[PDB]
Amino acid sequence: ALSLTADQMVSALLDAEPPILYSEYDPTRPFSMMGLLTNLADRELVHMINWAKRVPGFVDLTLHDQVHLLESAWLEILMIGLVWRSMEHPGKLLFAPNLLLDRNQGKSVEGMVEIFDMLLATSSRFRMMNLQGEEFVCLKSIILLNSGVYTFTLKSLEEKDHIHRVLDKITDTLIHLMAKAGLTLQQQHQRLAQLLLILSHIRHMSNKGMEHLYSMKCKNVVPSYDLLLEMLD
Amino acid sequence: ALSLTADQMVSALLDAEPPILYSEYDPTRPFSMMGLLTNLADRELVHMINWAKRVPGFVDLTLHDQVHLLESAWLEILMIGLVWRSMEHPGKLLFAPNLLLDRNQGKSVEGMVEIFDMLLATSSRFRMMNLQGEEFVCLKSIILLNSGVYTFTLKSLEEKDHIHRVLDKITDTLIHLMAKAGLTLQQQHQRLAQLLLILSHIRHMSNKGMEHLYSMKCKNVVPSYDLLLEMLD
Ligand SMILES: CC(C)CN1CCc2cc(O)ccc2[C@@]1(C)c1ccc(/C=C/C(=O)O)cc1
Ligand SMILES: CC(C)CN1CCc2cc(O)ccc2[C@@]1(C)c1ccc(/C=C/C(=O)O)cc1
Repeated sequence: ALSLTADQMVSALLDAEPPILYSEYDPTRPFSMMGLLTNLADRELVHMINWAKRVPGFVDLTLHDQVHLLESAWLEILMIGLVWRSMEHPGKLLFAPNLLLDRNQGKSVEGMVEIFDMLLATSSRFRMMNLQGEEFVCLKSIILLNSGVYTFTLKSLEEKDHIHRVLDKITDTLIHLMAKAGLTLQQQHQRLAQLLLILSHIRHMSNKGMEHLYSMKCKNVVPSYDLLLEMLD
Repeated sequence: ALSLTADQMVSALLDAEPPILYSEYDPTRPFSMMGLLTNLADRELVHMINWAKRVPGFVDLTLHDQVHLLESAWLEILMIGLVWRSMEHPGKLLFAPNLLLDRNQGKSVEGMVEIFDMLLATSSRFRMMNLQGEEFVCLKSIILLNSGVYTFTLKSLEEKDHIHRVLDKITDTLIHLMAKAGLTLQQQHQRLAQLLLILSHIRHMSNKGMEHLYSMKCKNVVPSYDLLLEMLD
């Protein structure tokens, strides 16, 4: 994991990529948006667990630390996947290939249009930077590893140290991709920063979305510790 | 602003630095924690406005964009200042030189100890990285410029472009500082990433803290648009 080259890191991440899922609704019936979106998110989470298990370094950690990292990152990870899928659909969010929604469609649930707008703006930003696939898979792994690493014993100290070393390797990998594409050393550092700074915004979006979900006050919304632990164990 | 050298950027930021304020309580009287903390934050905000006005590039923007950026960033900026002040006080938060508080003192307000713990962990992280003063002032300017830039006309497009160019200059400046301290090119990129990734955590802390403040349901808590506009105008 720490012994991987940049090219091997990129290949491993590209190979771990989850599939694009479809919404479950009968397309022959007239057109619950939140029901459809929740069911989709539920099914995505299962594939997210399998993906996480394939990110180099992640299964080197304890089970309890894997659960903590996923608990902190899951909504950010769904969000960055959505934004990526939506990049070539200006003004629309591609929740699934059969569920491409605009901001006006978001207005049907109190509080949702604000979150829709933020996600659309992030997609616009990705389009302006011309984000590449190989850069995207790196960023998504950085989110997994970083989002919970500040909120966790000798074992904990070793785990945090390992997470930081894996993150360094992903940083090396990003810069290598940018070097391969022909950017100058200045451009490399500038773009690295531009990418990492978007991750703060993805965090913000996730916090706003978690507030929405918690506000539903429902046991069948937001995956519990125990459900994540059961799927990861 | 865009014509500044790295060294001139660092000098301008170091010169803009606000003062360290004191809590207002009679030290001869027996020991309201939230009252003291709110009064301190109120007075800090005034100095924050003056600081912001001295960050290169910031007064090149429209008044409405300056207000938006401050509205998005103010709590992150107070938080990164607190964490910096607290760096050489393991297990304590130096809200002011006469108000140095531990996690047990946070437990006196429902919900506060969790936020205290996060801030202490960030201080610990800064101590482990050995963050320098010159790096800190850069990060604080990046927060000002970046936090609201994804949530904003031809003028808006020009403003966002300018913000991104100033952010590039701050990135150049960081790397120059790291080059001046003798780090290799690898170490430079690795540390740049490590620093920027902590900014996601500061965002998260701020969202958690904003949720606390809004939950108070009080007109004399959280600065309004109009108050920020009045102070900035
Ligand atoms: C308000 C946000 C939490 C809505 N998010 C936006 C990001 C996103 C990305 C997806 O790829 C699929 C769905 C979503 C939704 C629409 C969403 C996320 C989670 C849930 C509920 C999950 C649960 O209750 O366990 C519902 C909608
Ligand atoms: C719950 C958090 C919002 C508490 N924060 C933590 C960061 C911080 C940094 C300071 O340097 C000074 C105070 C604080 C406090 C304790 C804080 C921040 C804002 C307010 C209220 C501001 C307002 O009501 O306008 C109260 C406490």
